[PDB]
Amino acid sequence: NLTKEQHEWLNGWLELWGAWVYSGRLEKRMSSVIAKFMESVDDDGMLISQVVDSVMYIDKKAFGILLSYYAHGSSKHAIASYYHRVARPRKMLCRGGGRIQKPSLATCRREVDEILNASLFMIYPV
DNA sequence: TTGCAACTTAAGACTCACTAACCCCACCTTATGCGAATAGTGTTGCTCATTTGCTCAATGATG
Repeated sequence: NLTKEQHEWLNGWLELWGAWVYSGRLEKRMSSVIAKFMESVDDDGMLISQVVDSVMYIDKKAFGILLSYYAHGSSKHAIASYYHRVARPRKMLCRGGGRIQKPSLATCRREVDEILNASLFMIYPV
Protein backbone atom coordinates (compact mmCIF):
# COMPACT_ATOMS: atom_id res chain seq x y z
CA ASN A 1 0.00 0.00 0.00
CA LEU A 2 1.15 3.56 -0.63
CA THR A 3 1.55 6.16 2.06
CA LYS A 4 -0.35 9.40 2.26
CA GLU A 5 2.58 11.65 1.46
CA GLN A 6 2.96 9.61 -1.71
CA HIS A 7 -0.80 10.01 -2.16
CA GLU A 8 -0.70 13.80 -1.94
CA TRP A 9 2.57 14.04 -3.86
CA LEU A 10 1.62 11.98 -6.89
CA ASN A 11 -1.92 13.28 -6.44
CA GLY A 12 -0.71 16.82 -7.09
CA TRP A 13 1.37 15.50 -9.97
CA LEU A 14 -1.73 13.96 -11.52
CA GLU A 15 -3.63 17.17 -10.91
CA LEU A 16 -1.19 19.31 -12.89
CA TRP A 17 -0.76 16.36 -15.23
CA GLY A 18 -4.44 16.05 -16.09
CA ALA A 19 -4.83 19.83 -16.09
CA TRP A 20 -1.96 19.89 -18.57
CA VAL A 21 -3.26 17.12 -20.83
CA TYR A 22 -6.93 18.08 -20.81
CA SER A 23 -6.15 21.45 -22.34
CA GLY A 24 -5.11 19.42 -25.40
CA ARG A 25 -1.35 19.95 -25.28
CA LEU A 26 -0.56 16.26 -25.76
CA GLU A 27 -0.16 14.43 -29.05
CA LYS A 28 -1.83 11.36 -30.55
CA ARG A 29 1.41 9.40 -30.40
CA MET A 30 1.35 8.85 -26.63
CA SER A 31 -1.68 6.57 -26.80
CA SER A 32 -4.62 5.84 -29.03
CA VAL A 33 -6.51 5.82 -25.73
CA ILE A 34 -5.16 9.26 -24.89
CA ALA A 35 -6.17 10.05 -28.46
CA LYS A 36 -9.55 8.51 -27.63
CA PHE A 37 -9.93 10.87 -24.70
CA MET A 38 -8.87 13.80 -26.89
CA GLU A 39 -11.64 12.66 -29.24
CA SER A 40 -13.91 13.45 -26.28
CA VAL A 41 -13.21 17.12 -25.62
CA ASP A 42 4.86 20.64 -20.94
CA ASP A 43 7.61 18.09 -20.67
CA ASP A 44 6.33 17.37 -17.18
CA GLY A 45 3.04 16.15 -18.61
CA MET A 46 4.78 14.21 -21.37
CA LEU A 47 7.22 12.54 -18.96
CA ILE A 48 4.38 11.56 -16.64
CA SER A 49 2.27 10.65 -19.68
CA GLN A 50 4.99 8.20 -20.71
CA VAL A 51 4.95 6.90 -17.12
CA VAL A 52 1.18 6.51 -16.80
CA ASP A 53 0.77 5.23 -20.34
CA SER A 54 3.59 2.76 -19.70
CA VAL A 55 2.11 1.33 -16.49
CA MET A 56 -1.61 1.68 -17.24
CA TYR A 57 -1.12 0.86 -20.92
CA ILE A 58 -2.34 -2.68 -20.44
CA ASP A 59 -5.78 -2.16 -18.89
CA LYS A 60 -7.07 1.04 -20.59
CA LYS A 61 -10.34 0.91 -18.68
CA ALA A 62 -9.04 2.18 -15.37
CA PHE A 63 -6.70 4.31 -17.45
CA GLY A 64 -9.77 5.94 -18.97
CA ILE A 65 -11.26 6.14 -15.48
CA LEU A 66 -8.04 7.81 -14.40
CA LEU A 67 -8.48 10.36 -17.15
CA SER A 68 -12.08 10.86 -16.05
CA TYR A 69 -11.04 11.62 -12.50
CA TYR A 70 -7.92 13.63 -13.14
CA ALA A 71 -8.05 14.93 -16.70
CA HIS A 72 -11.73 15.76 -16.61
CA GLY A 73 -12.17 16.22 -12.88
CA SER A 74 -15.18 14.05 -12.16
CA SER A 75 -16.47 13.09 -8.75
CA LYS A 76 -15.99 9.53 -7.55
CA HIS A 77 -19.68 9.17 -6.82
CA ALA A 78 -20.76 9.92 -10.36
CA ILE A 79 -18.17 7.49 -11.72
CA ALA A 80 -19.46 4.71 -9.51
CA SER A 81 -22.96 5.85 -10.39
CA TYR A 82 -22.54 5.35 -14.16
CA TYR A 83 -20.49 2.24 -13.38
CA HIS A 84 -23.41 0.85 -11.44
CA ARG A 85 -25.53 1.84 -14.41
CA VAL A 86 -23.46 -0.23 -16.84
CA ALA A 87 -23.43 -3.22 -14.50
CA ARG A 88 -23.86 -6.79 -15.58
CA PRO A 89 -24.96 -9.70 -13.41
CA ARG A 90 -21.98 -11.51 -11.91
CA LYS A 91 -21.21 -14.24 -9.38
CA MET A 92 -20.50 -12.84 -5.92
CA LEU A 93 -20.70 -14.65 -2.56
CA CYS A 94 -22.91 -11.97 -1.27
CA ARG A 95 -24.42 -10.79 1.98
CA GLY A 96 -27.40 -12.18 0.10
CA GLY A 97 -25.66 -15.13 -1.48
CA GLY A 98 -23.83 -16.64 -4.44
CA ARG A 99 -26.73 -15.96 -6.79
CA ILE A 100 -26.07 -14.10 -10.02
CA GLN A 101 -27.27 -10.52 -10.18
CA LYS A 102 -26.34 -6.90 -10.65
CA PRO A 103 -24.33 -5.63 -7.68
CA SER A 104 -25.14 -2.73 -5.42
CA LEU A 105 -23.95 0.82 -5.60
CA ALA A 106 -21.71 0.63 -2.54
CA THR A 107 -19.94 -2.34 -4.08
CA CYS A 108 -19.26 -0.22 -7.14
CA ARG A 109 -17.96 2.50 -4.85
CA ARG A 110 -15.63 -0.07 -3.27
CA GLU A 111 -14.43 -1.09 -6.71
CA VAL A 112 -13.66 2.45 -7.83
CA ASP A 113 -11.79 2.88 -4.55
CA GLU A 114 -9.71 -0.25 -4.92
CA ILE A 115 -9.00 0.31 -8.59
CA LEU A 116 -7.94 3.78 -7.55
CA ASN A 117 -5.62 2.51 -4.83
CA ALA A 118 -4.21 -0.23 -7.02
CA SER A 119 -3.86 2.16 -9.95
CA LEU A 120 -1.94 4.73 -7.89
CA PHE A 121 -0.04 1.88 -6.28
CA MET A 122 1.16 0.55 -9.62
CA ILE A 123 1.98 4.02 -10.90
CA TYR A 124 4.01 5.40 -7.96
CA PRO A 125 7.51 3.81 -8.23
CA VAL A 126 7.51 4.59 -11.94
C1' DT B 1 -119.58 47.09 22.74
C1' DT B 2 -115.48 45.57 22.33
C1' DG B 3 -111.64 42.55 22.97
C1' DC B 4 -110.43 37.85 22.41
C1' DA B 5 -110.17 33.01 21.80
C1' DA B 6 -111.42 30.30 18.33
C1' DC B 7 -112.37 28.66 13.97
C1' DT B 8 -111.41 28.88 8.82
C1' DT B 9 -108.92 29.73 4.82
C1' DA B 10 -105.00 30.50 2.27
C1' DA B 11 -100.03 30.72 1.15
C1' DG B 12 -95.91 28.69 1.18
C1' DA B 13 -91.93 25.37 1.93
C1' DC B 14 -90.48 20.39 1.50
C1' DT B 15 -90.48 15.37 -0.34
C1' DC B 16 -91.20 12.31 -3.79
C1' DA B 17 -91.66 9.65 -7.60
C1' DC B 18 -90.02 0.94 -11.20
C1' DT B 19 -86.13 -2.53 -11.94
C1' DA B 20 -81.95 -4.33 -14.23
C1' DA B 21 -78.72 -4.06 -18.51
C1' DC B 22 -75.77 -2.32 -22.83
C1' DC B 23 -73.52 1.37 -26.25
C1' DC B 24 -71.42 6.22 -27.38
C1' DC B 25 -69.00 10.85 -26.31
C1' DA B 26 -67.40 15.01 -23.29
C1' DC B 27 -64.94 16.12 -19.54
C1' DC B 28 -61.31 22.23 -16.95
C1' DT B 29 -55.00 27.94 -18.65
C1' DT B 30 -51.68 33.41 -18.29
C1' DA B 31 -46.65 39.42 -15.60
C1' DT B 32 -42.78 40.48 -15.13
C1' DG B 33 -38.61 40.52 -12.14
C1' DC B 34 -35.61 40.03 -8.26
C1' DG B 35 -33.59 38.46 -4.21
C1' DA B 36 -34.07 35.49 -0.39
C1' DA B 37 -34.93 31.26 1.41
C1' DT B 38 -35.28 26.76 1.32
C1' DA B 39 -35.20 22.23 -0.13
C1' DG B 40 -32.90 19.07 -2.47
C1' DT B 41 -29.28 16.63 -3.93
C1' DG B 42 -24.47 15.48 -4.37
C1' DT B 43 -20.00 13.72 -2.30
C1' DT B 44 -17.66 11.54 0.67
C1' DG B 45 -15.63 9.20 4.70
C1' DC B 46 -17.30 6.27 7.46
C1' DT B 47 -20.70 1.81 9.86
C1' DC B 48 -23.41 -2.57 10.53
C1' DA B 49 -25.69 -6.61 9.59
C1' DT B 50 -25.60 -11.14 7.07
C1' DT B 51 -24.45 -15.40 4.22
C1' DT B 52 -20.87 -19.01 2.94
C1' DG B 53 -16.69 -21.50 3.14
C1' DC B 54 -14.25 -23.32 6.17
C1' DT B 55 -11.65 -24.96 10.45
C1' DC B 56 -11.39 -26.90 15.23
C1' DA B 57 -13.21 -30.24 18.55
C1' DA B 58 -14.82 -34.14 20.46
C1' DT B 59 -17.13 -39.10 20.76
C1' DG B 60 -19.01 -43.09 19.93
C1' DA B 61 -18.90 -46.15 15.83
C1' DT B 62 -16.01 -48.88 13.42
C1' DG B 63 -11.52 -51.25 11.84
